[PDB]
Amino acid sequence: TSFGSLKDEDRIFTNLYGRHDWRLKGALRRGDWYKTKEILLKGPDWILGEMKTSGLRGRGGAGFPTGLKWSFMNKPSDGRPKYLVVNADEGEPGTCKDREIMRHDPHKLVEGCLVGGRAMGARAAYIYIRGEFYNEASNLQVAIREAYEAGLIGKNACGSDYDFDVFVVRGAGAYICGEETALIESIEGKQGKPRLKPPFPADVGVFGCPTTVANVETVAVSPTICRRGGTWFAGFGRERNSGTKLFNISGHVNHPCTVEEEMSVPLKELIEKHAGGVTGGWDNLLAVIPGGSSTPLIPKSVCETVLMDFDALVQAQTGLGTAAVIVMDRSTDIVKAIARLIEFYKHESCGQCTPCREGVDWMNKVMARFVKGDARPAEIDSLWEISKQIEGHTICALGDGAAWPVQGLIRHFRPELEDRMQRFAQQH
Amino acid sequence: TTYKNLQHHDYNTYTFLDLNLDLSKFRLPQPSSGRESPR
Amino acid sequence: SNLIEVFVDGQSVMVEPGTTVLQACEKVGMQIPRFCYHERLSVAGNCRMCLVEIEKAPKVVAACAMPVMKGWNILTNSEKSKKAREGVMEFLLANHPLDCPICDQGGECDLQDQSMMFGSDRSRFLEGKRAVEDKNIGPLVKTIMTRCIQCTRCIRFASEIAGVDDLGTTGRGNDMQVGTYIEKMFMSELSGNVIDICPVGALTSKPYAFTARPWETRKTESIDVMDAVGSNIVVSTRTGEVMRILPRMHEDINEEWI
Amino acid sequence: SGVNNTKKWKMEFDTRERWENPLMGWASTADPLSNMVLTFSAKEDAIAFAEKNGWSYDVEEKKVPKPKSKSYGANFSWNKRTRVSTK
Amino acid sequence: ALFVHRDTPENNPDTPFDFTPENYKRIEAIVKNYPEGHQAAAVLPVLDLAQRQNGWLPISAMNKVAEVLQVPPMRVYEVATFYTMYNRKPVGKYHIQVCTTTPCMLRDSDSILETLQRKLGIKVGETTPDKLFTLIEVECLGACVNAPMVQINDNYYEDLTPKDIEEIIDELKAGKVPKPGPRSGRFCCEPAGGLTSLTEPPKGPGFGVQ
Ligand SMILES: Cc1cc2nc3c(=O)[nH]c(=O)nc-3n(C[C@H](O)[C@H](O)[C@H](O)COP(=O)(O)O)c2cc1C
Ligand code: SF4
Ligand code: SF4
Ligand code: SF4
Ligand code: FES
Ligand code: FES
Repeated sequence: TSFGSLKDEDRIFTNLYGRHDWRLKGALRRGDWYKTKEILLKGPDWILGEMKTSGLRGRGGAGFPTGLKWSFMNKPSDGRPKYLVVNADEGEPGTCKDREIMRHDPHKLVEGCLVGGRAMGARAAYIYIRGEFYNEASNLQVAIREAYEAGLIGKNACGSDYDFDVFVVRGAGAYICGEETALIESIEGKQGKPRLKPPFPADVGVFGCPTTVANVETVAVSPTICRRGGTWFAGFGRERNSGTKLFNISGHVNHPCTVEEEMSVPLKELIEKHAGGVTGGWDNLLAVIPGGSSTPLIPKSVCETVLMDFDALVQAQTGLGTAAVIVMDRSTDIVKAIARLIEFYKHESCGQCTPCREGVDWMNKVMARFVKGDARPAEIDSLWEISKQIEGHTICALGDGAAWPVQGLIRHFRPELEDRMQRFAQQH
Repeated sequence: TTYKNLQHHDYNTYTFLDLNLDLSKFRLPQPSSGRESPR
Repeated sequence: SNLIEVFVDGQSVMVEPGTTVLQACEKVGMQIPRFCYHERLSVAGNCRMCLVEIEKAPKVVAACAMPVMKGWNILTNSEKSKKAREGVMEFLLANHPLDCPICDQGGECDLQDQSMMFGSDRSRFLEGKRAVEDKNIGPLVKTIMTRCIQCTRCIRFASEIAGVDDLGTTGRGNDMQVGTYIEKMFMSELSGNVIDICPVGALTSKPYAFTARPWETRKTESIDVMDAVGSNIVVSTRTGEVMRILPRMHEDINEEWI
Repeated sequence: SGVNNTKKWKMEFDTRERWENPLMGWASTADPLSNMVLTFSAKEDAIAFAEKNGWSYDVEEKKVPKPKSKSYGANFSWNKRTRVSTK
Repeated sequence: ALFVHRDTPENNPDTPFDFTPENYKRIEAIVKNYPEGHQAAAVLPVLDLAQRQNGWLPISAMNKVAEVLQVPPMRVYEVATFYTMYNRKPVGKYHIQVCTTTPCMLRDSDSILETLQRKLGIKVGETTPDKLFTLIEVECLGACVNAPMVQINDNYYEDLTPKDIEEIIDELKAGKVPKPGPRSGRFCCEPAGGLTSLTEPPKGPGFGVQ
């Protein structure tokens, strides 16, 4: 079939621009908290089956099947509580969606936390949000108070015997704290330093208890998925890329924006049918960073004749990531752009892993030199080998995300680097 | 129709913790580990 | 009897559950490299030097932390493991100081020996190194902190055995470093084992400073008299003079401490 | 932390006087068996050699370390003391 | 910066800092959010509350937080140095932090940083003599789409320009405080000129139910 052109009735995230209200009354008028009591009373297994049949995949980092991920914690009680944790930490460049969600549709997030907690047999839902999002978190807590007061949260959740506690928690300005385990440690009060897996949070997570991690988007879409059957969500993407999606389009575009479209939507249609279109025209474009800065880049020759989904982006070697398109054009220095982007990772590394720690700075220096051209081509393959050394010999995926961009750049823009080097050689 | 999210133009530093305090009364008894701390 | 059959380069081994790849290799006799691991401390996955390969697996695992599952086969002298070791040593020595002729941890350096065995023979690092402010944390322990490879052995020893909780990592990234945020002094009844435990010459003993080198010492095995425990000890002499004193493993008395 | 040196048995002697030369301060001796160290693969062979040659010998046993239970998960428990305060 | 402390007359355990009564109550309410045992999970919010009491974190405040939570002060210095939202050097009155990450950079945050450096007469890193503004360059913040942006104390100002930021800084230099949000016509994040969706109305409390 074909894809794109999603309708405002099949859209999930209304109030996306705050043109309606974001309070309990507006959420009621939009559909939130409808039948949630029966969604609960159906039981967890029902909800997990809906997740599975929905073909839903994680909307944070690497899309992983939410059904299996959440059923990992469908288990008995070893004598400890069991928690849910929503990583509202949204620090990956080009991403501005969770902010809008948390400040416009917080009641959806509350309902999704409740539903996931029931699905897992949990007790409390911590929401770890960036410490820079102060007003957004304040609105979120206002909504949580509205719920606690109404009676949709707490002891008798919505008319059942389920008790649930929703807590908000703030960070202090760290990008690594988006990681499953770094977030957990930061909540526990330690530094934002990840853990080695195993063990997996499903067994030993927050405070040592079974904690399931999730994302704002995923948990907030869960309820609509449940009350719409899964076969609706499922029928908008390819066999495995099913679902709507939030795309943050920025860069050298006329009208940068944040949109919700059908998955498998051509990037070109996403830039034209929305976003106001690239600046200078379709031919001024140079390349794209589709799925966030961590992901590598693809040039125009592929940006055209390409879809937008985990598969058919893996083929182009740039995973979908967070769906944060960063467009560029012929009036740029891709080397300087990606060098600043690697400096980002150099600053945001936590420190412990040898490869990451001692190699992201090496790479930042090498790229700062490559910009001017104070090198010789023999260093490009060395950069490649170093990136490959960092890729899989780390703890978390920050090293992988810092390596992939260099691979993409060296693979699709090598002649520019060689020319810069030759020009430096000429003008010693 | 026009913009609505204009409540945050007047928030203040201690807002979030004031509300966390207001809700501490609605919270439920947390569990226990049988220990004051890991010592 | 709750045991598991594992393979190490093809050879079968019986191991208890919860046992690690490193431990299985040791039970066979093989020995995985180490910088951050020590039998008597908690486990961390920082150095990334224990990385080996599992038959039918794309990613290399950490032998210090990965408990061995049934049926796994472990490839220790494989190209993937060796490339991982080479890269990790490249990174470790990227920002290391060329202080080996000043470093009293000179002929005893695990980093030296592992660079020679499992590491390459040249550098591709043509950039500028870093330097660190050296602390002062007592009259016994000398600190040249531009040699720390951030293994955390000192922090863990202190937190666990000596019950101090005064060492830690302040900062993040390559700008990170170890020690106390203040000029605190580390004077415990056990302060002095951080010296033997630090794989490098970042922590050294001020008394033994510059007096000798390992290949000169003659080593006798004796015991303590200071207390009534009988800690097994090594006395290292040179031309008829006592130069230092070291522990000696006796797992029923002192287990590597003095 | 290497153990490639605890694998072969060794036979050495008792140490004797090692005094100072007046001229230069060097270390002087008269025992010609002070730097004599022999290597064996078995205590039985070591002791047989010692007996053969006619030396009164003391013997020590191979102090092997114990097997240890390690659990990276123990550093994050909800109830125990093994919980670690720094990652 | 530096991750080492040398005691000065401005920073030392003798430096005066205690918690207010209302903030003690807030601390109690915070600690009641974590289980009985595992109460060191409040270090971050407590440090932030101390920053909000005084806009910078002294060694005395660190030791006080440690005394409160019965946690050693090393496990507080670690956090304070790890997380960048903590101020161990005294900040000014308004803490401008400009995103210089690739999106905002190619949408020319460089030019606004130049405008700001020129206007304030001080360069990145340092503060003003009157101790009113502190300027910093910073990484992504959550406004990439409205990329050219700033954060001053806790508010955002997006899509600004040289003239717009100069106007905001003049309003701040006066005794007046502005209102946060995009300063380029657009409201929050919608496409410039209008909408490409949400042109129709929503569905009532019931729809697509099954
Ligand atoms: C450096 C780094 C940053 C990350 N940032 C985020 C993030 O901002 N949001 C997020 O949801 N996940 C982030 N992740 C990965 C999360 O573990 C993952 O998204 C989450 O666990 C999946 O939640 P889901 O069930 O909703 O898919 C990050 C991982 C790394 C290594
Ligand atoms: S890869 Fe880097 S950021 Fe991730 S845990 Fe290791 S040191 Fe920290
Ligand atoms: S620890 Fe000392 S001997 Fe070992 S590599 Fe470093 S400087 Fe050389
Ligand atoms: S000082 Fe020595 S023991 Fe401590 S972390 Fe550094 S290398 Fe390891
Ligand atoms: S010994 Fe395994 S990571 Fe250090
Ligand atoms: S890149 Fe500047 S706000 Fe994200």
